[PDB]
Amino acid sequence: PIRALDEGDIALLKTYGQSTYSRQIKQVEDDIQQLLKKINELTGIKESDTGLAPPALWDLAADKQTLQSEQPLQVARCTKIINADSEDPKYIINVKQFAKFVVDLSDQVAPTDIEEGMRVGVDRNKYQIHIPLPPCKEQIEKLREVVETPLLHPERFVNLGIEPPKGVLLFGGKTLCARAVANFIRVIGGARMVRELFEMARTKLIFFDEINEVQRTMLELINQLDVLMATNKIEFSLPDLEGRTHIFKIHARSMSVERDIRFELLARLCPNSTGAEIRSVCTEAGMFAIRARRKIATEKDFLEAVNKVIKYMTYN
Amino acid sequence: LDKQIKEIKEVIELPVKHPELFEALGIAQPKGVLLYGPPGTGKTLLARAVAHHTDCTFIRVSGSELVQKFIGEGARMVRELFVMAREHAPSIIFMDEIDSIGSSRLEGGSGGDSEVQRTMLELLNQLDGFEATKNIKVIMATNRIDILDSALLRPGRIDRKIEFPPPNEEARLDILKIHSRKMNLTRGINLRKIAELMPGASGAEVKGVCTEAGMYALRERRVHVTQEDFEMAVAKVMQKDSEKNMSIKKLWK
Amino acid sequence: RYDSRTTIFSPEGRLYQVEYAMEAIGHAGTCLGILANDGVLLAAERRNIHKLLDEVFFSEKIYKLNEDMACSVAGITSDANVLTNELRLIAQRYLLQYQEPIPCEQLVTALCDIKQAYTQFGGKRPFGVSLLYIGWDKHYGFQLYQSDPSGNYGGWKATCIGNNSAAAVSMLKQDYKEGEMTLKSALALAIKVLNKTMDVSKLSAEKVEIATLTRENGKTVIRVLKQKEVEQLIKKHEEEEAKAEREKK
Amino acid sequence: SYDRAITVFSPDGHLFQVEYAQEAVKKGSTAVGVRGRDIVVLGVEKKSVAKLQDERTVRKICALDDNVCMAFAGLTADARIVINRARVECQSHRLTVEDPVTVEYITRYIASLKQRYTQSNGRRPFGISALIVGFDFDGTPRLYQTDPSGTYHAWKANAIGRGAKSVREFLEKNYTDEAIETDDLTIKLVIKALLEVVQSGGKNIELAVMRRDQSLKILNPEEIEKYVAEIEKEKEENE
Amino acid sequence: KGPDAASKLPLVTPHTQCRLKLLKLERIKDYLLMEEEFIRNQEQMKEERSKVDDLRGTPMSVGTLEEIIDDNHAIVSTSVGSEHYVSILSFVDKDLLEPGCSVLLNHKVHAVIGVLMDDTDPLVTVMKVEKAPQETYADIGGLDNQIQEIKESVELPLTHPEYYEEMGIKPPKGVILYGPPGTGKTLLAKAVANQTSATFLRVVGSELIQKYLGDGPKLVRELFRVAEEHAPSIVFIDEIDAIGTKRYDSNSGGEREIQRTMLELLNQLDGFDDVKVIMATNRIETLDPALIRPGRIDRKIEFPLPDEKTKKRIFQIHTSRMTLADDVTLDDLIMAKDDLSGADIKAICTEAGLMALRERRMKVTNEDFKKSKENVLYKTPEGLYL
Amino acid sequence: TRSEYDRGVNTFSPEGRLFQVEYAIEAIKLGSTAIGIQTSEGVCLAVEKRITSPLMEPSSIEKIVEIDAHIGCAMSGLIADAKTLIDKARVETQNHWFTYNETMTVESVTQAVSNLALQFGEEDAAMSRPFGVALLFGGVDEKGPQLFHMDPSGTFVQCDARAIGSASEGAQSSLQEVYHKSMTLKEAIKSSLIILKQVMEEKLNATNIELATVQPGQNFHMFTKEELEEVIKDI
Amino acid sequence: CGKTMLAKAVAHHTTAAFIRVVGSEFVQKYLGEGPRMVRDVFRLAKENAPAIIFIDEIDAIATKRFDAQTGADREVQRILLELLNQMDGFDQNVNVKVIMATNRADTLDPALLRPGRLDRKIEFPLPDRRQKRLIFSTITSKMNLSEEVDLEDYVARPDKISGADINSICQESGMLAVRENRYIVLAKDFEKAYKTVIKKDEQEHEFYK
Ligand SMILES: Nc1ncnc2c1ncn2[C@@H]1O[C@H](COP(=O)(O)OP(=O)(O)OP(=O)(O)O)[C@@H](O)[C@H]1O
Ligand SMILES: Nc1ncnc2c1ncn2[C@@H]1O[C@H](COP(=O)(O)OP(=O)(O)OP(=O)(O)O)[C@@H](O)[C@H]1O
Ligand SMILES: Nc1ncnc2c1ncn2[C@@H]1O[C@H](COP(=O)(O)OP(=O)(O)OP(=O)(O)O)[C@@H](O)[C@H]1O
Ligand SMILES: Nc1ncnc2c1ncn2[C@@H]1O[C@H](COP(=O)(O)OP(=O)(O)OP(=O)(O)O)[C@@H](O)[C@H]1O
Repeated sequence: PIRALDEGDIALLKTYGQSTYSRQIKQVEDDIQQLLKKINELTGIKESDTGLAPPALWDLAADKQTLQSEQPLQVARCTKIINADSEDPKYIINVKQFAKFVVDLSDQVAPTDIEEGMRVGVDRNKYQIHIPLPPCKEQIEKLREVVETPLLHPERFVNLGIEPPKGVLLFGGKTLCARAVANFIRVIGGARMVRELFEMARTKLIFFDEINEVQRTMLELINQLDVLMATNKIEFSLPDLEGRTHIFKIHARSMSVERDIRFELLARLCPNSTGAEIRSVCTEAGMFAIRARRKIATEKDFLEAVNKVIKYMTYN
Repeated sequence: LDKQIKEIKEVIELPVKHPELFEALGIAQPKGVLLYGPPGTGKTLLARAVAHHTDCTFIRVSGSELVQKFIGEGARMVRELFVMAREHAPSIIFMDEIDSIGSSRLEGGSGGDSEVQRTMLELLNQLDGFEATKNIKVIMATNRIDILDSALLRPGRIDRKIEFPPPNEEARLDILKIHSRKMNLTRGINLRKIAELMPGASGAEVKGVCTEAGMYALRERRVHVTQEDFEMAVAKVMQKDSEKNMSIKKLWK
Repeated sequence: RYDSRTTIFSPEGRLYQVEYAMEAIGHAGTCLGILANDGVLLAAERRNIHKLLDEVFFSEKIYKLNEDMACSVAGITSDANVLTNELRLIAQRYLLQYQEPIPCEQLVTALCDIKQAYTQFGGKRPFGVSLLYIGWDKHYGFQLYQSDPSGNYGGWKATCIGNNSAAAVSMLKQDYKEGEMTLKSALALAIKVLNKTMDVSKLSAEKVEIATLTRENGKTVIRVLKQKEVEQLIKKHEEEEAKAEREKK
Repeated sequence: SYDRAITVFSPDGHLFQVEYAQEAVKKGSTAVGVRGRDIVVLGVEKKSVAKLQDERTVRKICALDDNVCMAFAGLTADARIVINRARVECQSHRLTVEDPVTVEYITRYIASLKQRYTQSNGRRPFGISALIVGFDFDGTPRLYQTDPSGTYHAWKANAIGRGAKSVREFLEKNYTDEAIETDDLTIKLVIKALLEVVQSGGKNIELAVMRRDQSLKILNPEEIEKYVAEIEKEKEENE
Repeated sequence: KGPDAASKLPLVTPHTQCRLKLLKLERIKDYLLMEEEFIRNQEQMKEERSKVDDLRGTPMSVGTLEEIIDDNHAIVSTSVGSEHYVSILSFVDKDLLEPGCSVLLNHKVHAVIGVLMDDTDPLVTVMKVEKAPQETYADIGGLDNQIQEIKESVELPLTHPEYYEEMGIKPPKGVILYGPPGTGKTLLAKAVANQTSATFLRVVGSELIQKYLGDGPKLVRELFRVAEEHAPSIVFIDEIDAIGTKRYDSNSGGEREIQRTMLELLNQLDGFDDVKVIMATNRIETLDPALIRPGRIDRKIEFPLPDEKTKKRIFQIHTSRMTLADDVTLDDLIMAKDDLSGADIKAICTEAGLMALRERRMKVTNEDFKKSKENVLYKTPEGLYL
Repeated sequence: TRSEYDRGVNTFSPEGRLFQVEYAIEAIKLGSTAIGIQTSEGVCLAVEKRITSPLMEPSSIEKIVEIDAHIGCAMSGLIADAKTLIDKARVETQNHWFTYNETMTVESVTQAVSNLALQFGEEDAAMSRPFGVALLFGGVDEKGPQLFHMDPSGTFVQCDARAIGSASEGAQSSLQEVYHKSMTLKEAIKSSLIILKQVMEEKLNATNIELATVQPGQNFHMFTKEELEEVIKDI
Repeated sequence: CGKTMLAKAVAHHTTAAFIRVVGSEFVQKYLGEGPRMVRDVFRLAKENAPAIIFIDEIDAIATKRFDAQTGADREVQRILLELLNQMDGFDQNVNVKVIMATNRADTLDPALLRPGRLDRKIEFPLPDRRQKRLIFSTITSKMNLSEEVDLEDYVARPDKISGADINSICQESGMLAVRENRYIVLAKDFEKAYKTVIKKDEQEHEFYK
């Protein structure tokens, strides 16, 4: 009980049922599209400036001179000096993504003060290098008792005959709690980087965040030290009711909030949340007030935000 | 397969040939069709027939051709294929055994096929995302459909789903006629009776029945075929391995 | 995993063991029943017809629960036997207490209460058998009910359980006339649907058993049709099919 | 693994499996109940059946006694068991004390039954919710609602099942003393509240009415058709 | 350098074939002819730099500057991994070269000679939006709330950036639209791109991962770099679950590269300054909590299935263009309590139109809609619940 | 590691703790807050009723109930456990009156309820888990007005002023700050209502609270709407 | 039961090209390498000439395609799907006849059992009495044998001896004779070999019987 359309059938379907201006409408629409495409084609590329400096700043003399003789050099980090064999140092180089070679370098002052393990410029054909290339509860009370007291008067430990150690693990608001404890050594969540950090540190409580490049970093760090690790002996977790109320007040101070807000009630309604979650609740209350089109956010808006973000008759 | 043939012909031919009909109707054109069913029902054969009788550029992806070892290569290949189809539009992309490239996704862990999953996600985006496809119809084929990701089964990515049930003994008689047309039959032969003797047999099973009847004829250096040979071929091809303890069989009254 | 016991609720609120039993009923031998103003009838296929089995019992799926009531079982053999004996006991207990045959709805309610108790209490697997009851009573004449493993029962004009139940019920819906069906027409329809649902060559008279309950002279009679009558009915049905084919030709 | 045990507590302090029983209740056809000045009414969705299926064997409204009726939403077998036990205990209480059961008493007994079945580990909770509507022996249109967790409350009008939330909100908005002033406005409100879920209004609606010192009466389909016609006329007129 | 927007012609209000629409289209075409004629006419109307070019290498290459040194020397990457200690000519702007810039080098000597600021990876350029989908907010039925939140997150912070300032509240710079398979997640992005004045940027998580070495992280760098150079911008990442699934210890190298690219993305999500980000996702649980951490993905918009009212609105929206028959009644299809997405409703309408065409009638009907609903949906036991 | 030591009420954890009992104590919190106060003039109970939706007539949320004519029980926790323990308390009070022809002391009745709650998994009584409910019995006896708090672990203790429920921690400090040994019943009522207003979601107004008092004199009394409004006028 | 030997037969009686591969060879550690190898095998066989691909041991890859809820099993499923698609897909092959052997035909996928891809499904049952006699004749050929031997007894004695173990019977009887310093094996020598090959397991906890 199913049929197949015929040529006359489909022709009738096309023509019979249509407003008189269908063909003209389709023609004009196709014209619109084709002309838009033509305009796009005829756009004409806007000349991409090459970054040329303003005239009268070019010299062309130093340019010709450097082109004639500047001897471009490739970059590579030295790996070893093979003990320098006293004379004939025979350094080893690790030209990146290209190869590793050995070199005498020459033209520099002293085979040792040239370089040990850092970037260098190898010459193109003869790999002789030329230039040394330049580069809140007990969770805070315990950390206080172990840092701040041995910050202003650590000599008490030696006075009492105890060695004041270093190295504390902040395992668990870790970041801002550590920043308040500092209230600085910022770290990013490799071996060259940690070596650089060693140089900065040793010319002066190092806040490691998230804690064989990385293996070499660990080896050098352990050798140097024998510090604040931030894995995620003092522990960090969620706050209790009073901590949540304090965080709510801290984050709601900077808002056009109503006169009285039951932050205790909000902390009670918001269990097992984090500082970021609390920030989100406050911000959502703000957008709820804005949606309501009222300059002053109210407890109702804050409760709505709590319900929306954080989240029956058998318990009353 | 008259109904399935005409439905698939609708989905592919009608939009590519006469979009004015859909414009007048005020309905967006169908985009994709998924052929699912038991083996040997005619999915790939219908795909071949469409490819042979269609004047639109017929692209074919077969099996896990898009599963390339190199990271982020299946998605690139899928994108290039859809670009090529757009270039040679109107295009019909047959895609056999999609469950290979694309099934119910898994929780990405150490034991998850993240690369294949993301290639399937790229296919989803190409089928239905921004800049919807203009004249690129898709004919995907699968054997088990329930495991296909619901994202693929989403109408709009698969605007139609054609089942291919095994023949109803009438399709069986027709398939026997089709595959025995080039067969030196003998009078007093009832392909109808052969069809009834074949219950619930797939089209592939019917073709195998014809092949085995021809083999039996060849056995006696013959050119004949008769009811005896056809019946024996049916018995040989549909060798059902049953259970014979009778206790495991009679557990269920 | 919310399915290790019959007394466990999935987070969606589903009894997975009960659902497994309901689905597994699909393996049972096909049975079906039709109601007619003249009487009611059941048909049932024999799953296994091996030639080395006797016919010691003149019925394998259809049992007589009391004077005015019969039932067909479809499911695990052990549970079917247990529930058949228990149904006989329930009906005869009602007869002893009240001195009148138990109404079919009441008998169904009792057995379904027991089935539900099994689905609900402790470490007992649900009774994995569906049942089709036919009966006569002074309150609603002839009745046909269908009971599931989960202790749920419904009154049906005509229905089918077991193998190919979907196809059988589809045919019954298509062909069953609501209120102008006689016993002969019901038998013809039953044979037709059984032929189109078994899908095992021709519907042999030995691979099927039919029973009919009808009121006669104020006393109910349940007759299990003999092989001769089954042969006659199948022969008539195939004659009608041949006539239809010839006319269509 | 804090689940799959009726007698195991979770960190929040939940009984997750009785909660799951409530969720199972949530998957049942809607049933509304309302109380009037002298009339208490229960409406229920039908969901319709295949023509081959008889209707008298499907029940969502059942009279627990002369002066008490029960509407249901949940598992049908559990419904049958609970209703049977409730009737048994109604008659047993009539025997023990020569006064007809009060709606509060019978609903408390049903709640106690559900609680008993959910206390132990070798039992599955009755995954049902029930509405008991009746007239106390002094005369009062009392309506209580009982949950699988053995908890029962008293309402003036509530809906349970699939459309529980939407129908409850509609009743919340459009329940008033003037809306229940007489014994026809309550019925009109019931059909109005059920029409947001049911389709035909007359082919997918069953109403039971209890009048003071009068037995339960199930409204005829023709009467339901007349009522829905009245509501449609009122709506168009107000338009 | 300001936003880029997306060229789009005005919208003809009448959807019916009428003279209002015809005259509107005629005027549009008139103005297009005017543009073409103006162009044609204008481009018909119309030593020291030569030696600058001569000194500059003939096939000069493009590399990346690194760790500028001195006032005349710098380290530059050749764009093949290697790097060189090159010199700088006086030609370049100077006081303008910064690390990461795409400088121009003399081919042989490899000496910095240009800056080529507009260097954009062809991938980034192509994924940038030029056209604009013609799906305005009017085409979205229901999802009124979701529209409100998306506007508050990506529209209000641009049209009225005084409300947030008045109460000292930072705008949410990340919105993840999570939901079942098809509910309008991509429609909302389409509408935002259409109606917004900000530079839109389509991307799919399965696109940012390239094979050669660190090109994945480099491409993420380029994408967010251009999203910063242009402002305001909206970066729409569809099916982010391609990259962002639960981070796990890698047992191979490709997985390590994928995790590296995802980490690079998270890193670039700490470069505030006004570049809004709209993630889309079918399954949100698989996403790493780090991504869904409430400091990089501020809002999570759930796209639930449509209710009765929403389904009704969707049906009118998608049948407005269809010559509906008077006999139809659009309530029975909707309130039948079965899963129905907006995509499912569009499929229902399309299949109904096709059924009517098959029946040879151009007007859909109730039976056509019923058959369409039966034949479109593909996929609890009876009696167990009443 | 806390996944094998809390599968049963009769399993000891390495810290020697009954984790299931602790879990029930945690479950106590979900209920609405209740405050009881003892004074030389009697005892006052005030509970934050938590109507989930209006149209629920208030005479079904029984957070305060009567035990004999001289004690009142304030509940916080599962309604089922509440009902069971309230029935036990009433039956025990009536049994003691029947036997000894007197009125059971508040301490004795609380002890009896605790004795019922003791049976966790003893195969000799049939509950198998802690009763997730905390009760406050405020009554009058020969020893003057008294108030006792009983928790699911079967522990009961005298309390001159206590608060339980969701707002337990937040209300305990308020009680500590505002409590001086000598008050009057009106003063205790005012302080309790002030604390409830402090730690209630809704605005304290007529409904949404219940207030009860037991005095050396008139029996246990439930303040009606009139008296509730009168007190709320000048809380 | 001598199916790999029948494949070795073809290859010494086939004029067409032969490509023997191991069902476990197709599997690879890198993603997509297995499907690539299957495609390469089939394309090479198609292009070269009339070819016979003997994928011995097919059950290493083809097993029933269950959900597989993981990575490696999905890669195996993709290998199987590529094999199916190459054997009978859109681009039909010609003269690429395929032979595959497995020890367990039940576990194989139902799609790679479809007339059109596997239209023979030959079984190789354990030798019957007659096949035992034929095998014994074929093996005891090229072998000096005693006049007092009765191979009929060994053939008739009902056991489950396969072709490989019949070969082992003859082989170890030969080595026993060699150690016994004799090139003509006696009935005692066979009886010993027959016992040592039947290897009748005993000590079966007797309550089972
Ligand atoms: N005790 C506290 N005092 C002040 N602010 C707090 C406190 N606890 C949390 N916060 C708030 O939490 C945020 C600081 O937390 P931070 O960014 O360190 O996250 P975190 O909890 O350590 O999370 P993660 O390490 O998992 O990223 C700020 O909003 C800060 O106001
Ligand atoms: N309807 C039919 N008419 C004629 N031949 C048919 C039909 N269906 C199947 N066949 C035969 O079956 C062969 C295989 O068909 P096809 O490969 O398309 O099946 P399929 O359903 O895709 O199976 P598979 O599960 O193996 O992919 C066809 O070459 C043809 O010989
Ligand atoms: N609310 C809606 N209003 C109008 N059309 C809708 C709506 N929701 C879905 N659609 C239809 O579905 C398609 C839009 O769905 P969209 O692509 O946004 O879904 P999605 O969430 O990205 O899906 P997926 O997870 O499958 O990728 C279009 O066909 C549109 O017609
Ligand atoms: N029919 C036979 N005739 C003669 N020798 C046989 C026969 N079958 C097996 N053998 C002997 O057994 C050896 C092993 O046979 P073959 O490897 O072909 O068996 P198979 O069934 O393929 O084994 P597998 O399952 O271990 O791969 C053959 O080399 C030959 O020594």
